Amino acid sequence: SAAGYDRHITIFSPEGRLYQVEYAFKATNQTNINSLAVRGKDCTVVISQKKVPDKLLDPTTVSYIFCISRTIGMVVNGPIPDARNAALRAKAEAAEFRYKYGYDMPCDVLAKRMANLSQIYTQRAYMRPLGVILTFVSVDEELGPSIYKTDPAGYYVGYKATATGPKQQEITTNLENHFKKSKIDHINEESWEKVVEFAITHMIDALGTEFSKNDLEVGVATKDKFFTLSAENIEERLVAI
Amino acid sequence: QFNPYGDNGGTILGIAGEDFAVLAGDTRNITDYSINSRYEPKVFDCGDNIVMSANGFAADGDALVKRFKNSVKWYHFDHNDKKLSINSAARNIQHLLYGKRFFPYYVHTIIAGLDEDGKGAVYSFDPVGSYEREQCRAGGAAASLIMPFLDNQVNFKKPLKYLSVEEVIKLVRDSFTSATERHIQVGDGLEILIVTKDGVRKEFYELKRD
Amino acid sequence: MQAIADSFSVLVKELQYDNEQNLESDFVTGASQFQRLAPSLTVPPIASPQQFLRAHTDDRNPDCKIKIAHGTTTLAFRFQGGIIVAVDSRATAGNWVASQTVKKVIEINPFLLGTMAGGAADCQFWETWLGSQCRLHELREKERISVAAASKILSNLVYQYKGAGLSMGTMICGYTRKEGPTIYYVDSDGTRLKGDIFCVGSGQTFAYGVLDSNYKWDLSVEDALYLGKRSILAAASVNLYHVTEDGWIYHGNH
Amino acid sequence: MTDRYSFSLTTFSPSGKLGQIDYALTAVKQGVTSLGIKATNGVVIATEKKSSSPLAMSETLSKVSLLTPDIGAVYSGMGPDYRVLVDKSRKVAHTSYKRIYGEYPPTKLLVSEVAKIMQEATQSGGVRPFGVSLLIAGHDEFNGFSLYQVDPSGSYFPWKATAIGKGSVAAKTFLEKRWNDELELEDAIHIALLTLKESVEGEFNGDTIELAIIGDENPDLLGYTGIPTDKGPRFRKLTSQEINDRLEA
Amino acid sequence: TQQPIVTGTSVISMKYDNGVIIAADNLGSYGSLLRFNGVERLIPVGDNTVVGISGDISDMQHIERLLKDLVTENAYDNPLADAEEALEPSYIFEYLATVMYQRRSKMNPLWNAIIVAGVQSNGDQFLRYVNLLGVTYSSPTLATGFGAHMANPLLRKVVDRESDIPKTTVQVAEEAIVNAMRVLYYRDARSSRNFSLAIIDKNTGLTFKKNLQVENMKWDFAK
Amino acid sequence: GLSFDNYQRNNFLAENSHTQPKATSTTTIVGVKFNNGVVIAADTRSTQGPIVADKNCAKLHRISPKIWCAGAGTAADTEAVTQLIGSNIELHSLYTSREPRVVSALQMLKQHLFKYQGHIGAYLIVAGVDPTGSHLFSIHAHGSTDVGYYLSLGSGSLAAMAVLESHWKQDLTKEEAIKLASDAIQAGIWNDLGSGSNVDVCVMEIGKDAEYLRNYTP
Amino acid sequence: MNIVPQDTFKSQVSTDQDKSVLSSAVPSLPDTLRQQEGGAVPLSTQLNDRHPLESTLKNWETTQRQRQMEQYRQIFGIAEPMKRTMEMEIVNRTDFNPLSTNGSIHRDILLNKECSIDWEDVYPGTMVGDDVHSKIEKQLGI
Amino acid sequence: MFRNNYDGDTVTFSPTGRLFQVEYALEAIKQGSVTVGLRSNTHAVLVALKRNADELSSYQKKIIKCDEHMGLSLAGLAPDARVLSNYLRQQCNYSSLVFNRKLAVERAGHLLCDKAQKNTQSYGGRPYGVGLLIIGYDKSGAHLLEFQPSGNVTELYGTAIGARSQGAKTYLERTLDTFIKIDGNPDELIKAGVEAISQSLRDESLTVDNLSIAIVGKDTPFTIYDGEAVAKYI
Amino acid sequence: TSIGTGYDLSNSVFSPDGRNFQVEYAVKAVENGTTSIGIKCNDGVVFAVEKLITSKLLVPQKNVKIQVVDRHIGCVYSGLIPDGRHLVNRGREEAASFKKLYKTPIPIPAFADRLGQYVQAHTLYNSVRPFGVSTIFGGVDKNGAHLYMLEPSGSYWGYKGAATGKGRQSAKAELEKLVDHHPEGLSAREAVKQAAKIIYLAHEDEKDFELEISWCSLSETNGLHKFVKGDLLQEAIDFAQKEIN
Repeated sequence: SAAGYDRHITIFSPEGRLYQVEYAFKATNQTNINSLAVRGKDCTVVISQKKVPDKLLDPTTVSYIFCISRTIGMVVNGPIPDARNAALRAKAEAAEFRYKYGYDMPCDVLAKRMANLSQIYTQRAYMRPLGVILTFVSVDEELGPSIYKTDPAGYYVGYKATATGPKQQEITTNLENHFKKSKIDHINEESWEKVVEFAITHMIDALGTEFSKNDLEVGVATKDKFFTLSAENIEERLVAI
Repeated sequence: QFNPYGDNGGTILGIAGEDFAVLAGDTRNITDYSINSRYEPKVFDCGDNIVMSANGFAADGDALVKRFKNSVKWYHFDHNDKKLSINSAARNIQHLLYGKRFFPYYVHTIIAGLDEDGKGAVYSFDPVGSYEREQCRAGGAAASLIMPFLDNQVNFKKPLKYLSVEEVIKLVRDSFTSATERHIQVGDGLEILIVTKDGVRKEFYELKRD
Repeated sequence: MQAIADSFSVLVKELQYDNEQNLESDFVTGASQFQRLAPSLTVPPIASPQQFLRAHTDDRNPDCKIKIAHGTTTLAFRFQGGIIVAVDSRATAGNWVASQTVKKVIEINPFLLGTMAGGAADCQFWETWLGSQCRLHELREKERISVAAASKILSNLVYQYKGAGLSMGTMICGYTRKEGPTIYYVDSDGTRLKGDIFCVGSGQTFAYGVLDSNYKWDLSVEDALYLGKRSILAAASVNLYHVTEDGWIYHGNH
Repeated sequence: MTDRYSFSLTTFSPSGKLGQIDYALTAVKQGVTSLGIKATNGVVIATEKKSSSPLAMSETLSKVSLLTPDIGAVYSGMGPDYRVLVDKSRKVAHTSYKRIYGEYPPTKLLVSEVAKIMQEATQSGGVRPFGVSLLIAGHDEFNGFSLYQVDPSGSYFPWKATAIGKGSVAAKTFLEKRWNDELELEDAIHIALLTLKESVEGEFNGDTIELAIIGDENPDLLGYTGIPTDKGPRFRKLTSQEINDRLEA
Repeated sequence: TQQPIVTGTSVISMKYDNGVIIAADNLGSYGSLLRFNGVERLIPVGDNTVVGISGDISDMQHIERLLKDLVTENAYDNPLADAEEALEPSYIFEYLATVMYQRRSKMNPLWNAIIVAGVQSNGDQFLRYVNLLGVTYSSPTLATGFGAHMANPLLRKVVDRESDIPKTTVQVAEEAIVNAMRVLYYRDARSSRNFSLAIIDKNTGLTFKKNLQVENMKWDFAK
Repeated sequence: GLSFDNYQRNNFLAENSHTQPKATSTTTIVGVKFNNGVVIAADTRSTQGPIVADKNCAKLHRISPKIWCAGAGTAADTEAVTQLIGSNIELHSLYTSREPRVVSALQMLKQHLFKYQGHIGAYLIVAGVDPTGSHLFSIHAHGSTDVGYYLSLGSGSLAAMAVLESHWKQDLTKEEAIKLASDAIQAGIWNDLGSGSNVDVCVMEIGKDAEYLRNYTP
Repeated sequence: MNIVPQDTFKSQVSTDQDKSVLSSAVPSLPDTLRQQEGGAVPLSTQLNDRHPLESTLKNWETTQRQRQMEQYRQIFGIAEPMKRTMEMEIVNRTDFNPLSTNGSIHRDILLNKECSIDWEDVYPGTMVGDDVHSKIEKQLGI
Repeated sequence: MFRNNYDGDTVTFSPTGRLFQVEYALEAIKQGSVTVGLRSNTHAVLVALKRNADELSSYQKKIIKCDEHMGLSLAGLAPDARVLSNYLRQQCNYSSLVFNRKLAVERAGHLLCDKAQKNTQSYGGRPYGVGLLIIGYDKSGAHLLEFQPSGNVTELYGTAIGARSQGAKTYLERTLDTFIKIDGNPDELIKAGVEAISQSLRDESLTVDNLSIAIVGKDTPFTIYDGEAVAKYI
Repeated sequence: TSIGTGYDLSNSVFSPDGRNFQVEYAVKAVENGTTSIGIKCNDGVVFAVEKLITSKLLVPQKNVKIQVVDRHIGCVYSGLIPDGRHLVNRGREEAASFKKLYKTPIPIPAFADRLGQYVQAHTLYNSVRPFGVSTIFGGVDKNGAHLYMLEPSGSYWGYKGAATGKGRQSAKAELEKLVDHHPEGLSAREAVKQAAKIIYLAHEDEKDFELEISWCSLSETNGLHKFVKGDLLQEAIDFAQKEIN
């Protein structure tokens, strides 16, 4: 807890820390849901866990996966209002890049742009950081499948595979063990459906107790289009192990 | 280059009596050699027993009258519904006209009413704002056909002071009939507003165009 | 933030009533248009306003033309204890009857006078404005404004609009205790001269010659008035004004 | 109106010390160690590539950035501030010098511009000072090779050899005994590798440390041939393979 | 703008004992080329107002957008917009005249001639004309362009003065309007055979007729 | 930005007694696209009006190490616009850490030229290679761009275009493309008084460094 | 939705339009000494004989910004332009550097001009004024 | 004690979820005198009890004319009442100038609500602290509105605001159908209003100096009676 | 701990646990508001509001609690009246702008997204205050019937049945029971009767109250939003009274 200031604005504590940024980081785990992103041979797969405690809530309206553009998809970990704010800003940034430079926005450039905005929020005294973690997944025409994660602190980095949530350590360790065993920085499968099945199996063996078609949300990015699967597609993927 | 100005013709006349004022105008709106309307008033009752008429470009005159009426309304709001005098109205109109010094109104303005003592008062305004108080003023493209008639049939030194309202109305009607006979633009009607201590009275006469 | 939200929330744009000046000039939000010490003048929103005004001011209703003060002879001189200002009251023919003589001299204050010698509306408007400025200065400083200060104010004002289309030449005459009697000439081109004898109008060389024949500092009130009347008659109903430290006094013909 | 101003975030303490600058320095001292060594033939800039998650691609994030074809930099502190400052410095190198004099700025002038930008954040009404320290290595025709260190307060000093970060004191002690006026670029690289070997707690290979050099021109990196007067870039980032080869030897 | 590019020709309107009648042809000409057929130049505003616009087509569409915005804003937030809180023709004409004069004073006018016709709540007929200079006037008969020179005498033969308004039935006014449109089609090069008509009556409401053609053509006196 | 001061003074001087000094108005420029790259050539003779000023002028401008352009019209405007776009391209490539594309430079040039409403007299031929292939565009001074396989510009552009129409085909080699460009420039030199002397050539191929040749004819 | 700026001409003029520089002896007139423009520059001369492209260049990025805000309002809603304008206003108002004119880094990041250069950036360009106190008075409104 | 920590401004909520500054603004109404408004199918009237500083002073003007068909009476702060009256006058003037249309009473209420709400959510501006009673006549007939400065407007047949205004409200509630059906007889409605406001008096008597009346109707423009003009109703 | 001292005196501030206490205080202010519910039937939505009785001096036809944003959108709110009016005005402006631009009634999800963005924008700065209202809205578009609820944090969700106010827990329990009893679908009139029953059950605390109901369905209202006439309202009231006792 901050002693004097730093309870309101983002300035240095005597230890040399930004407490508001750390609190925004802590605020990202309130949803108690996990997301996992993996790279195929020529595709990228993101899978998130759906929780519907209220039976009055409409399941179809609950989602944390967004289509920023034709090629870039985004997964947000954190509260949904800041998630939608970040989604709209990312859409605007990608469209503006396409208009200004004459070619489609790559995933890493968008991640860096959002990171610069986060740096603005962390340095300005009258602006607050957004308590969300963003994961952009796409298939860049120069780098193949790509995953890039950005945090409230203004830091972005690309991953061979990644997992974020309240139980991210288990999934990260399992992925690291799998990569050490197979000695490949990706998945050697030519179809995105097999990558989706592998990611579902990994999520099942990481979280445990399995899940049904109404407890999952899957998005697939190819070199042509990023799309989000429906209940029937997820159930059919569940059937195939 | 777009031309923002125009001309709609028309003739107006203002006369000041000893206890009344008269402001008359022909009620015909015409473009170049065509009749837009055979009855379009150009003299209005602008509040506290003050009659105003701007002749020339119709849009400019309508805008000036509208602005003056709004100014009078705010004047009543600000000062306990105080009655606006004719000289204060004249200065207000001068400021309104000079506020467009570099984009002037293409109108000639005449206002009439009663002064503080109670005599008739007529004020005349050039398009840029300069004004003065006159006993009689004719504006429009018939003044050269109206002023000599008045000077012949009356004296401003039968003295004008002894005239009654009916005699002034008769003189105005005769002068406008003569102008209608001689001038193509004048005709189709004549509206007269008489300002006395009892208020403003309106009369209409039909000229030789129907 | 509320103003920002209202700016991006949706007729007024077409009416141009989202601007403060348009609402103020149309007397929508109050009578603040008639409360500006420095008046605001409308200018066409085009690249060439001056050429537009010059082209449209020379085109054909006689009543809808800008009235110009007639080039009548005007004379002014300071002899020993005041300023004699002489004008000729020769009216011009028109479609009107005058209830009084033409006011060819503007009474700025009970102590200041001016002459038109140019555009009538410009002279009247700006000399009334100068009178208001002098009154405000006298209220603030608790002392009569010097004639030099008033002439300089008028000169700066007419210089700020130099080349726009104004046309006025005035003679500010005033008697103060510190300076004595002073006469300045202020032109619409920003010219500001200080002088002892001024003659302007259609014919002024003859009047100036008559003055130079019989001018001296050791004159009297009656002698100066007679000299001014004689000069005006020779340049050709002679209105005279005698300005002393107590103010100006008007004479119809005496 | 109270909206027309904002009070200064950095204010003097009763002892005469600006608290925000000192706290920024404290934040810098908690960062990963970076170092620079100046030799007669070039300048070596080295750092450790930290990785919170082993699944992250280390090549996607580079702590050493090319400012100009002859000037490079490394940071210690907060990454986002480093990225913002690098972008601003790259823009300033063109707006202020190349579009005016038709040539890239010297090392000292670019360092001065960066220091001015950093100082402007310590006397403001709503931005905290940058929490980074900078090591800038460059070469120019009229001054040879140069190495500078820039503090969060906006103060920059030239160094023969220096280090910042967590193990700055130990690295400085090691470099005090291993520097001389007859040092060569290869010897400087070896000394920098040895100094970094004592600061990395975890795996020490070519994928965990990053190095760059300011040496002779590299005409093969220009991308075009035909103009003899067009000198090639002097800044070169050593690959992981070269780092592994030097570690083996 | 500086000049119209696609233009309409004429709108003619008359008053009768119970209401007003207005008419205009459906054509947009590109110079001497009769380019667009099927251009509606009569805009029904409310249930009792009709606006006829002649001139630049783009400015006519802009004015249509303004009228739609005004109608939409009227219901915000009146729950009686269809009730006594509807838009009178006087309100619409005052707004349009203000817009036209403001744009004229800004040296960017709308090159149009506008006739507003309708019936007030108390049953009084309303008929006004405004143009690009902001000049407004009223008359028992109104017309624009070549209609102001040819159709106007034909209409004034029926409604000569204010006293003749109660004596004119709707059939007479409609017949006169149709005859005037036929004359305009005869003697106007930029005119069109197809036209639209609108009748606003204080009893029967608004009647809008489209796809009306000039008939009873006399061409046999040639050889 | 660019100052508008002394505009009225210059107009007064022109209208009363003085003549404004003239500006250099730059001369054949050609661009030919072959199966694996592009070639951009220009004449090297610059004349100050009717008098030859230099027999070796470098009219080939560099935007990127693999994106080059040649400009006609006002020489100062062409050079300034090219240098500004080159600085922007370098900054963008540093920001994205990727090789710059010809389409990005085309977009920047088009928007900049449309900003000034044709008051900047630069007519450009822009050729280059990038990860997406080889590209060749023509840019007008008012901000309009066109795409083609062979382009010509300058005073002697008609002779060059005639030569290009004579001896161009889809499948061409590097040597044949260089010869065709040289022949077009030579025809512009011989049949027009605005071109002369040697030829400057720049060849950009896919996967190889750009090759710049000065005085190819000798 | 404008590409070329429009309505760049003045509609009204007065002697006290420049509120920052006004005389104290006569508050209705401008102060020529503190203007430091040359001493012979009436305001009317600014209404005639201007380069046609000067107005287009002076207000060009503002027009594009307004068009972008209008597009956001049409497609996204009021919230997006409201937030963009709020962020830009906060950034502009917090900054106060009397000794410099170059814009902040955060302003360029918000404007998406981190790696963009124009002639305004290359060319950023007395007896009275041009000191710290005048800028303080202008900023604070006193 | 705990309320003392959460009443700093209008952008702060209490832990229980209360906005105390707006509540204080509402409580500021009681410091003014009592005004009554009541309308029938044809006319709408306002009755005001004015107050003076002392014997040598004049009385406050509690009734303000906004337009020839609309007016209002105040209860609370003077500055906010002045501001709101000027705003309503400007709105009526704009409507008449642009459309030649009389501003509706409901539209005036909505504009006042929109203006007043914005001060209860931003920083730097306190909420308004004046209650208003607005009477008018338009195409929908006679209208009476009560405006509460939190940003609320209610349409009612009759009401009263100010100090000790509960007695007048109770009297109006009791004699509702009696005064509703008073058409074409303005004097009866005015007398009913005076009788209703007489219930709120305490050790005071209505005189020609402290009584003000306002009336609007179908053919009657908004008129204010003061002094001897109300002597017949006492 | 529901009272976070040191982190609850300003709007845009994170607590050490990562919470915004001003938003939670706004939610608590909402929880004390009047009870309003919404039920999504097979081809429409039904809105129900418990209206507290007031003085007889009020005009019965000029004080309606259920607000109409557009011809196909119905909306109710619980919390602060000025904030609810402000949000309804913003929603009307958004719907009008969308209809003008794209010449079609605005879809309910797009309207909900715009409203949620506007609400969330008020939790980013310390110079503004979170909306003290929770809004239940809905309607019918080309995709079918939609019902949404929006919170002071800017978070909105689509619900089969929504309830807010003092008696929110009992209303939510009744809605869950109704959903369980109707797994396949629910008709419009049955939805109206159940809404009346739930509103009457939710009033367990002394004070007399009335009920307002509103329909928006294709079969009944032809896709528009309407109120309830005398016959259906009386039938619903009688059914609710019968269910009570």
